[PDB]
Amino acid sequence: ILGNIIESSILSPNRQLYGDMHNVGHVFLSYTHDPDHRHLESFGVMGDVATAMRDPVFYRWHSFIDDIFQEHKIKLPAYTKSQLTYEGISVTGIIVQSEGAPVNTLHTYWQQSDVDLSRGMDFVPRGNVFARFTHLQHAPFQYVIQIDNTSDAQRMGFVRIFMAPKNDERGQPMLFRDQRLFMVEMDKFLVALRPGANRIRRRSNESTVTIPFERTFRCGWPAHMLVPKGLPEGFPADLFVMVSNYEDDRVVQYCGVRDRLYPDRKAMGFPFDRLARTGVDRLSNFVTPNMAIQSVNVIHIDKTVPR
Amino acid sequence: MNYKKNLLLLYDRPREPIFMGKGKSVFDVPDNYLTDRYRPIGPEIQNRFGELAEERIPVRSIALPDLRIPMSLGRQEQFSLFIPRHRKIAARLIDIFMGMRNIEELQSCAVFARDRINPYLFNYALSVALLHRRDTKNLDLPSVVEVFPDKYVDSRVFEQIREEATVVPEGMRMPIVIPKDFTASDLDEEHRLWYFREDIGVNLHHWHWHLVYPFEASNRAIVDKDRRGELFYYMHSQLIARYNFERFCNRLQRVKRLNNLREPIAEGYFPKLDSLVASRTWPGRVDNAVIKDLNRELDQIKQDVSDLERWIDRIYEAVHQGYVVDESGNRIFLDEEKGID
Ligand SMILES: [Cu+2]
Ligand SMILES: [Cu+2]
Repeated sequence: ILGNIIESSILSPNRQLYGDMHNVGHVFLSYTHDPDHRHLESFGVMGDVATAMRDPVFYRWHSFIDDIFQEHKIKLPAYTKSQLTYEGISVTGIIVQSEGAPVNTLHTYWQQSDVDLSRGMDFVPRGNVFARFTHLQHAPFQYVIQIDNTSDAQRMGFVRIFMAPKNDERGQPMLFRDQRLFMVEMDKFLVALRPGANRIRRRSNESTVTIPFERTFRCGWPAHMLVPKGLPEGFPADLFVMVSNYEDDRVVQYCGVRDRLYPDRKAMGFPFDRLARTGVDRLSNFVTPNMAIQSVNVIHIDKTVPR
Repeated sequence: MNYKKNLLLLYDRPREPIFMGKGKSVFDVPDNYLTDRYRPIGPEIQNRFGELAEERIPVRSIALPDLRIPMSLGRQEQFSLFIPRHRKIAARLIDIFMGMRNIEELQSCAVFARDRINPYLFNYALSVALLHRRDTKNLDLPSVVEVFPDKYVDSRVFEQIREEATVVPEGMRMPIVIPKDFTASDLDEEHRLWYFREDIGVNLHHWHWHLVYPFEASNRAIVDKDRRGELFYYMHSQLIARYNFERFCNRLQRVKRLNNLREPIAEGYFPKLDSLVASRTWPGRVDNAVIKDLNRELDQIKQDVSDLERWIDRIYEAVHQGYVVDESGNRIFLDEEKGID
């Protein structure tokens, strides 16, 4: 509801009262240079969805808007130990491995790619016109998750993978209240678990958050932007995985054909959308058996690799 | 009867004491009706001003309510119905005049009060009483320009009128030209609208509209007139429509609204008026003056700008919501018919 109210979709239960808050903000910010049209100038970059993200103010305005949503989320009751426990299932470890690189280590760098802008170049002599884009890229990797069943029956589960920064400015483990809002979704997929022990492996390119290269260059987050940049000296990060009970999360009807329903009953950003239950203070004591944490290190290298 | 015509003499020369004689008549006032400053020598006066009078109007000594509240406002002070305190004073005086239910008792109360209360206030209180009593109805009240020219004319003329009247004999007196386009020069583009803003006519229309349709009085009667709310909307709305028209005829754009009260006011205005009742001039407003929180202990004004802003925020909400809430907590709907009113 709140989403439709904020930004104003015709689905808003009362546009007249709660207004067109997000959208009107984009216009105000784009017209500071000529607000009464006396200079016969058009809107700046924040006035077009196509270009809005280029401006730094976008993130400030969208940051504010988020705080308003948060104000609602902090009113919701904390997820109980019960609610995010999966009776029987226990995740005992998660790791990541890239080719030619230590365990629990992600790498990033620059990479040139080519795009034919020929169809867009009006009144230009026909032919090919290739343009070379430089953009962030990450080395391919894969998650390896150790899950124990201890039930006696095949258990269905949702694998939910997020990643956040590890520490604060003072160099300690970030607290939950802070860290919960910095968790970026990395993957969410359905898995069938056999009784006893299960070794789950998942490639970076199978991510349900991402869409392939080919789609962008030739809706989905760009694949090459899946991993944060990190630092040359290495940037410390907590990798988190949760296995939830798919039977509860299931919805009887990038991810097949899009035109019907959102396939997860749980709230979006589900493990961390709400405040912590009493006693919980940091990630390492928020965890239930069916969750796991892992220290990852993100290394950047200022070099241009080919495709 | 005569009484109706005798009240109109009160409007004559508002600051000259009532015993000085109005038109070709004079009042035969009791000594307990004489003002405290003049009463101790009173006799020497009745004689002194007795001359040149055809008629003498008798006046009976009556009970007279307490005129404490009416007398609270200074005699040399300004009077505005916008100021909270003045509203309570006028409404109380109106109540006295209104309360004397015979035309002879009204005449006695008036004659007494006149020289004790603020002229501007007296004029208002009387005007309202006469216009809305049954015995005094359809009576032609003298134009307020003629009784209070100081609110309608450049102060410069007054010392010319005094000169002309003292030096030159009657009959040979030259008409005094009233300056026009005198409040600002051509550096201020606003000066072009003098013929509208400063026109005697339109200022009289505005004053009179608020006479017949006040927003504060007693009971519903003389405030509860059909669709006065819509009237207030429309009349004022037409003022700006007409103003915006006249703007276009002087190569100006449409008047810009007061978006928000914290931003400076670009257009100053020095009105060039001198109140002969207050014996001072009206203050001007400078360019880029800013609205400031009021604390006028005397006038009974303790209002912050944020108070105003809060009222506006709430009114907007109601208008968008489509309904208002009464004191009781119930909802009243701003429908097509009575919404505007
Ligand atoms: Cu936006
Ligand atoms: Cu008005």
